This record gives sequence, structure tokens and C-alpha cells, in this order.
Amino acid sequence: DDKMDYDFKVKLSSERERVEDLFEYEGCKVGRGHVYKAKRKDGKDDKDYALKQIEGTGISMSACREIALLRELKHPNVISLQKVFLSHADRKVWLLFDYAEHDLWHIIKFHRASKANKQLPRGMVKSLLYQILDGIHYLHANWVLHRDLKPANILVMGEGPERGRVKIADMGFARLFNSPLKPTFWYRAPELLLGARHYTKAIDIWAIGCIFAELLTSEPIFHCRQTSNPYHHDQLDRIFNVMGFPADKDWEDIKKMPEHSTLMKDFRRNTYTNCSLIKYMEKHKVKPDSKAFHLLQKLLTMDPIKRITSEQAMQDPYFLEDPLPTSDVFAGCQIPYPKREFLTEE
Amino acid sequence: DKAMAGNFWQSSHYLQWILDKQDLLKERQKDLKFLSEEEYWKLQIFFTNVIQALGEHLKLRQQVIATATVYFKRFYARYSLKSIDPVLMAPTCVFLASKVEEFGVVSNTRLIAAATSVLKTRFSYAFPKEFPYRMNHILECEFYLLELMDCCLIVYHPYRPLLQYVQDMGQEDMLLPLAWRIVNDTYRTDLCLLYPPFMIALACLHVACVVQQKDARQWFAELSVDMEKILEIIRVILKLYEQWKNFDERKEMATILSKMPKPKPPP
Ligand SMILES: C[C@H](O)c1c(Cl)cncc1-c1cnc2c(c1)CCCN2C(N)=O
Repeated sequence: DDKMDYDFKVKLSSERERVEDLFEYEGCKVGRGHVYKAKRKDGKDDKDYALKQIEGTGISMSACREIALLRELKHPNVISLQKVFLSHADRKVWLLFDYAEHDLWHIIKFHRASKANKQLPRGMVKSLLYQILDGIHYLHANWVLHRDLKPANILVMGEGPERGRVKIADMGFARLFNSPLKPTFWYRAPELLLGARHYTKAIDIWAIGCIFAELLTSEPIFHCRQTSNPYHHDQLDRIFNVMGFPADKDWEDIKKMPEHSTLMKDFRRNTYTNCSLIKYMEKHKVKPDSKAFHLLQKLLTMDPIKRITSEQAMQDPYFLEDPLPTSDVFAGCQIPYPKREFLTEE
Repeated sequence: DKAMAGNFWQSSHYLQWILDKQDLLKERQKDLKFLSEEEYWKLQIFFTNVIQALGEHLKLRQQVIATATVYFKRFYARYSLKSIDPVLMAPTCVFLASKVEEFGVVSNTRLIAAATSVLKTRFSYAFPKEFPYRMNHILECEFYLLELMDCCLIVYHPYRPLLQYVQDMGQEDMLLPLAWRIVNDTYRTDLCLLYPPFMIALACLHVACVVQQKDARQWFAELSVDMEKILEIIRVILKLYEQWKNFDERKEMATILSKMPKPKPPP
């Protein structure tokens, strides 16, 4: 600005840390949902860092809220913002995080592919679920919803001081009026599909239920093929094929859901009479009398008010049954999952 | 928005933005070469009122206006009034604070229109000329503000604990409107930079009880708090109202604004 003090302006400019001075990231793009795997340029760490360049320019509402909340949130199972760079020339924003080598999308994909080349370790499954719940419990206790939980967002740290620790990432930090109706459906709770007007803690817990099933079987439990409207017929059909159609007593307030009459129009209870979570999970070699299953069923409760909370899930006797969950989900064993490849595509 | 509600003790507000009073006074000495101490606190009152008016024009809720006010105070707690024009900083603070919320957005045209309209209709005693800044200036200023604040955007305020305290008294109808109003008035001072918000709430509630002749002494005794620090806050509130009485901002602010140190231009 012309009316800004010149001395003030040049002092700040002289002192301002620039992302390109501190970090080597060119050619090191790993993702774009622009995410880079970066090393420090001085060579004082040799640690890997994740640099996220925020999409757009300036500071949007979504960028503001993301910076706002990450700046406060501190917990071992939630991804931790190290530093923010404000690039004054191009008005671009960069976020620095510790680098998580793995995630559940890739880990599960690796096991699903290994099944073809003929299961996920059960101590690992439990430990992952425990840490996901711990991190989500922390967010929820602070009235922060994730609003977009899926395997790609459950990161897992590689070799280093936090080996095998879960890091929840990529929270949906801005949703206009906390609304799903404003601009994959596999991890979406049935109330969202029937037109729920707000995100809730319960919606996050359903997604954890979905992830947990997927870790146990290597298959997305509510897998389905790929608008403004919340009602998705094929996704609901898949839920009922797995779960059965809910009885009136299972979800009394279903009648209040905005899409209830559409549900009645398109679906018949009779269609799903041979369908249940018990039957589904048995086919995938998970016993219905297992503590794992009983907890899974409490997470995948259809009526959101009857869904277990994160804190209650952490207290489940499943976590007291042998084997105990471990802080490193790999339990000191060798990590077979491949590292992320650098992308060279234009 | 209850995001981070019970996290004050591990918050950036508490760990980074509760300042030492002597560090505040030391940094203020550079602007005290131009303005007296009286004139400096009068300027603070003026820009608190400017921010309030901008927020009311944009129909923002009190808590958003308070956050914006805290941003403004944090900036000038570190930096001279010459560094960035406070006329530019004030709407920039409101704009940034509104973006921390996800319930509605403040557009560019609406922000500038609001700055233009509020200064000409409510502050022409201080500003004969039209609001000269365009949206590119706001966006530039926003980057400087965010940098100075070390990206600390979540701000806690006395409104939430006040509401809890009065509901605990069973005296919401009698005491809340006055106590709330007094909380608004504390932003005319440095209190928000110096004390946890719940302590400021307790002080405002005390003053409200004294003004309305309500005996709440036993209720205050039932709390586990440092009442010395509460009394410190009470004294600043009582002083604020005497300052208010003796200050005519409408007659004085044009002259006071002319004494503000002016930005060094480029060479
Ligand atoms: C920014 C991101 O949240 C992230 C962070 Cl903070 C830290 N370490 C790794 C990552 C990260 C990189 N890449 C991918 C993912 C995660 C998810 C799975 C998809 N993905 C790719 N590269 O495909």
C-alpha cells in the first residue's frame, strides 16, 4: 500500500520467511485433492514434511477456518500444523505438517490387492480403530466435526519417532451453515441420504463404523457405483442389502426425515428380509459372537440417536480383550506398505 | 459457534495473547511521542466504536464484532498507529473475523459499501473525506494482520461465561442485559489483552449487581477465584465510565486523529 509505512513494510519483507527459501519441494508433489513431500534446505532435520498449498488465492472462508482450528488443535491422533507461510506476491497460502508416509486408503488397497495375488492383521485393526476413536473423541469434545471421514483421511506415520501412529487429516473445516445440502457416498450415514440438514457427531461415528468394517474385510462395506440433492437411491439400496431395512422400532424418527416419503415410494421392506449385518459379516469370516462384531454393530446403528458415541466406543470390552491396542499400529513389525511415489504428470 | 469452547487453558489466546501490562506500555511509548496517554486511550475508544458500527451495519453477531476488535488491539499492541492506517485496519479486522464463521459470508461489495456508509453517516465529525480504500487494500492489509497475529484466529470472550454465571445465579432477566452491555464497554479498554475472559465476565457481573443494588456477596464468596484480580478489573471498569463522562469524542477526535504519527512514504 502507498499509505502503509515504508520502513514497517521493508522491515517485514526483509524478515519474512518464504516457503521456497526454507524447503525443497519442486518435483516432490505427492497429492492434489497441491500436496508436496518436502525436506528442509539447511539439512538440520532430514525429516520429511508435508507442504499443502491451499487452492485459490487470498484467504477464503474455508482457508480461514482451517487455519483457525488447526492453530488450536493439539492431540497425538490429529494432524498437527507446524507453520503457515503467507506468500505476499502471489497471495498464496502454504501449510506445513509433519509427513505421514501411509494412510488407510493405500494400506487397505494393498491388502485387497494381496487377496487377489493368492487378511489385515487383527492386532493392527484394533489399534487403528482405537486411535481413530481417540482422535475423533478429541475433536468432538472440542465441538469440531470432521464431516468427511474416509480411509484416505486416516493417515499413518512411517519410520521415525511416531512410527505407526494414526493422524486424522483433511477435516471438512468449512460447510456453509454446517449444512450437507450446500455445495464417494460409501461412508455417508443414512440420515444424510434421507436429507439431514446438519452435520452431527453421530455422522462421523457411522463413517468410523464403515472404516472398521473395511479394515476387517478389505472391502468397502457399502460399496456402490458413482448432484445437489442428498437422496441417493443406489447407496441406500446397498445399505439395506447389507443391514436389512429398518423396522419402525429401530428408527422411530425416520418419518421426520425430509426424504422419508421418497424412501417409502421407492423401497419395500420385503425386499431385504434375508439381509442383516450378521449375515454380511459372516460371509467375510468375522464371527457374530466376536467383541469386534458387537462394537461394529453399535457403530453402524441406523438411527443416529441410537449410535454409540466415540467415548463409549473407546470403553468397549473389545479394547480390553487380547491383543491390547498398541501405540505403533504395526507393533514393531516391518512395514510392507510402499511409500508414496512423486508425481511427474502435467 | 462452540468450536474449541472448553480449551481456553491450552489455547493460543491464553498461551500467546494474554500480554504483560509493562510489555504493552513499553511498546506504546513510540506512539506516546506524538499523542498523550489520554489521547491514546481516546483513539482506542474511537476505533472500538468504529468497529461496533461496521459490525452492526453488516448485521454480524456481537461475538464476531468482539473478535474483530481483539484483532485490531493485538495489531496496535505490537505496532505503531503509523504502520497501517487504522481506518483500513478496522474493516479488515471485521472482514477477517467474519470469515472465521461459517454461517453466512461478507461479500466484497458489501464490505466496502459498509465502510463507506458507516464512516460518512455515523463518523463525519472525524472523517470529512470518503472512505478512500478499495478491496485490494483490504486484502493486502489482511495478509499483514494474519502474519502479526501468528495466525491465531480463535478468540474467547466474556459473553459465554457471563451467560453461565447469571443462569447459575437464577438472575438472567434482572442482570444479563446490564452485565452484557458492560462486557461490551470493556472493549473500550486493554482488559481483553490482560485477563482471562471469565474474570472480565465476573467483574462486569459485579458492577451490574452494584448498579442494580443486588446483594450477590455470598454467591461471589462461593467461587474459587482470585478476587484481587477481579477488583483490579472492577477499578478499570469504574474508571472507564468516568473517562466516558469527561470525553466528547465528537468534539475531540478530528484533532486527536491529526496528531497520529503519519506513514513514511516510499523514497
Ligand atoms: C496434506 C495431507 O493431509 C497429508 C499430510 Cl498433512 C501429511 N502427510 C501426508 C499427507 C497426504 C499426502 N498424500 C495423500 C494423503 C495424505 C491421503 C491419501 C491420498 N494422498 C495421495 N498422495 O494420494
